[PDB]
Amino acid sequence: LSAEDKAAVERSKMIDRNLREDGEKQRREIKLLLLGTSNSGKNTIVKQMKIIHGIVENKFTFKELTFKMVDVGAQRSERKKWIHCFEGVTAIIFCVELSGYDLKLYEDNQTSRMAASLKLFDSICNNKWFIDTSLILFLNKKDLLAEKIRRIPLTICFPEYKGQNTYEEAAVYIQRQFEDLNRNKETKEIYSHFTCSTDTSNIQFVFDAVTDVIIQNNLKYIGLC
Amino acid sequence: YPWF
Amino acid sequence: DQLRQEAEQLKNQIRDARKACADATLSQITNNIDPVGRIQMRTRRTLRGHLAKIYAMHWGTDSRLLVSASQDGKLIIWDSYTTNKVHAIPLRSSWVMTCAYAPSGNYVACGGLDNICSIYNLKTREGNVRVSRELAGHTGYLSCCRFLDDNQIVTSSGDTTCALWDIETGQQTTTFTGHTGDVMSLSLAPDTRLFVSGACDASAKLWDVREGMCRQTFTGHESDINAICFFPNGNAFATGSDDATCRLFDLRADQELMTYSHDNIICGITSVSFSKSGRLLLAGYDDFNCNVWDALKADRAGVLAGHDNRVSCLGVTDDGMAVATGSWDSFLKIWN
Amino acid sequence: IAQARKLVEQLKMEANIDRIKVSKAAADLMAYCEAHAKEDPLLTPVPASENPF
Amino acid sequence: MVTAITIMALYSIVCVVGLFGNFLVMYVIVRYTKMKTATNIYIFNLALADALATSTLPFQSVNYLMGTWPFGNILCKIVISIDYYNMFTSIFTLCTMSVDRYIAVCHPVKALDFRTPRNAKIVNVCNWILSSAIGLPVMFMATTKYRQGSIDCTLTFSHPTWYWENLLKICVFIFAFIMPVLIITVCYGLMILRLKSVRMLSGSKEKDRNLRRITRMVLVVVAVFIVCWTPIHIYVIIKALITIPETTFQTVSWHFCIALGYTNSCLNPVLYAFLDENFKRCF
Repeated sequence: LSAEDKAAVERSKMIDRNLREDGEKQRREIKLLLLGTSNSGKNTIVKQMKIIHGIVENKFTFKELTFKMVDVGAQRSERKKWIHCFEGVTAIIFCVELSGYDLKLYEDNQTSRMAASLKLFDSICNNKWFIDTSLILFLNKKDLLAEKIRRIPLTICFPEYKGQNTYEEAAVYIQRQFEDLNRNKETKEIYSHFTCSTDTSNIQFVFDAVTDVIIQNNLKYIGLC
Repeated sequence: YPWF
Repeated sequence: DQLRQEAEQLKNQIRDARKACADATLSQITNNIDPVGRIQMRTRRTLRGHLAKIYAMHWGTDSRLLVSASQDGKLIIWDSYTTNKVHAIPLRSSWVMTCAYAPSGNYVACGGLDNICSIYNLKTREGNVRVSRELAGHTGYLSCCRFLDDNQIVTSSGDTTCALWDIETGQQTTTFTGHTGDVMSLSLAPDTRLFVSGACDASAKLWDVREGMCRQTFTGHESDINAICFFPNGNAFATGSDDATCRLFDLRADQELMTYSHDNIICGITSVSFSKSGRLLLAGYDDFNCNVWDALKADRAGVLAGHDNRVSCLGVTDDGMAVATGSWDSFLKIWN
Repeated sequence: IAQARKLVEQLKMEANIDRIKVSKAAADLMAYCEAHAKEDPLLTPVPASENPF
Repeated sequence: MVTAITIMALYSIVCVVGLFGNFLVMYVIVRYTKMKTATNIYIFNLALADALATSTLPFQSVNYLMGTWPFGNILCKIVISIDYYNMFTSIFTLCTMSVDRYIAVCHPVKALDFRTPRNAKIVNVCNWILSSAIGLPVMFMATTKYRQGSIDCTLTFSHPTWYWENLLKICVFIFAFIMPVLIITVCYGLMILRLKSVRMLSGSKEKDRNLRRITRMVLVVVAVFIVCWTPIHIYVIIKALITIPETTFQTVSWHFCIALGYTNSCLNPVLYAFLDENFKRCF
């Protein structure tokens, strides 16, 4: 009722208008939580998608769709206490070192870095906060796998592996191993891709997977699912 | 629709 | 080699002393006082404007101004009486999980997954709010921050360590170590000489700010501790945990006094706070509402059921006039 | 080996502190609650004339 | 007498289905959905148009009962305007929901920019105004004429009569049957062709079941609209070309076609609200 009260109300309304404008922009952004073990290839993939043609947040635009990748690699703490703030993320990108089936060094020894990736994937894919959240699984450095599969046998990592020690069989077997840990098949989808340092293939795959996720979410919204 |  | 079993003997002796210390445990002596009765707190204000999950709020010492933090990347100063927004502070990192209000009102602090405590100058020249200090040095996530005065702030991080900072210099003056899990909450004493921190160890430690040394250690929870707050007189504190149990510890008795649990409650505690008299303990839950407990009776007195998602933050005004609850549905409600 | 001895000395400091029987400190908490019972609008609802909400 | 009571009973049942279905949709929207979603906004608009169109019915049934208009000139005008206006609004809301689903499926990136509740309200208001563009001319243009022993609701005939009659009938036929059918058929065909490539649908047996279910709702909605609106328009066009003698069979067929046109609006809440998976979660 007072003059300064009216001025305060007007300032509050202008703040509300700016908040609404900021909220529309935030909504137009696609957030992709980036996850992976040590030396998995997360940073390399981000750099590739930038130059193809604490938290390290990376924002870039492709085909009028704006991706916003959030990497939590530098953080050292228990993940369940902060994985809940990433709930509602459009998708999850998981990076796997496809040639790391025998590079198990990490801390001390016998770390099983490939099995470390498997256990991390089991933890996050089956996480209660990501039941309806799809995953984009990137399998990195496939050339290294091709040139090592003919020298180091895959059985050193998977003793139950039966088959030829050739790149295609190894790649398919590792993809199947990563996909079988998805114990919620009717609620989420895993998009598997073999990364390559070429003219905009990783970003194209991300765009296509995000487009499919958006279509699924819209089908949920428009009342058909 | 038409009127009767 | 001898150190391990001598430490076991030391813990045995501490447990024996605590067991000999206990004779009543608040149960045989508070049965003669009248129950608080049913309490119905009604919503007075609904603060709208946040567009994501609200993770922290903190009342100002004037009991009117209020700061809230959400995943929007926005810090909003609210006028609780008129619902008017005093400020809207953008954040360089939207992954904020804590916020604090300086007792003088000149500053607000926020922090989160960016490993940085940012200090924002509110009552400055030039108009708009500007960031003054970014306190770096933690290696986890800041789960709580509290102002001692305009120049001293205490933080708890996910790297199992609490720190005290000199804001002007931007450096840690003393580091509090001893927790083996992520420290999740803080609470300063009324005289700001001691503070208690709850961690993922299911343990709460009482530190001394001057010497930076842990004075006492409190156990009893079976899961992660998410919330902590002192009694008004500063001689006790209450904790909230993931096992759906609230407990009241005692500084002078060096042991747990009361337990606040219910069979129908299976969800963890997100926030706890006391009323101005300390008779009521208000706890925020994951079942989308708040429970008002009788701190001396362990009886449940009321429910603040007004939120459609998990109640993540909660505070009581310095004069005890109102309770503000913020939740993941992007709303704050003021109850009275 | 340093963590063990640090834990032992921390327990040495923690063990040698003065304890008061819980019947006394609980009584002190009850007395504090009783003395400040009136000055608690949440505990005792306040008339709407002086209620700022 | 038997034909008249048959018409009355069928008409009364149609009225009941329209009123109660639409009012139930209204109550569910105002208590549970909270009008916070674009699809809920569209369903609310469809329910409103269908409710008013069905509420037009009892006046017409009474008029055919007595062969006279007892409600006066003012009522005659508002009932005629409500009938035409609400038929147009219902058809345009069907088209708008079809186009909204087409955008949500086949153009997902732009649906982020467009599919917001404010845009839903804007397009609803625009459709209401566009239908007012024909509701108001017939509101001012409807009149009451006197006969020897009857009172009839008719429309004034600006000279010439034949040109005006043909223009009105052709406009209603084009903008109420041909355009909505083309729009919904094209949009749903493209939407199905796109949905055949969605990886969460072209998957296991459950996902194939989901895809078949979605295709079933799409095709059943299109078929319901076509079967409910083709016969009446075809029959009124046939009557306008060649005069039809008035017999029992002609009368019963005419009234059945009218009833089918109204059962379109009666069925709309069943197809767009009760079978909507968002509503099924509302207990």
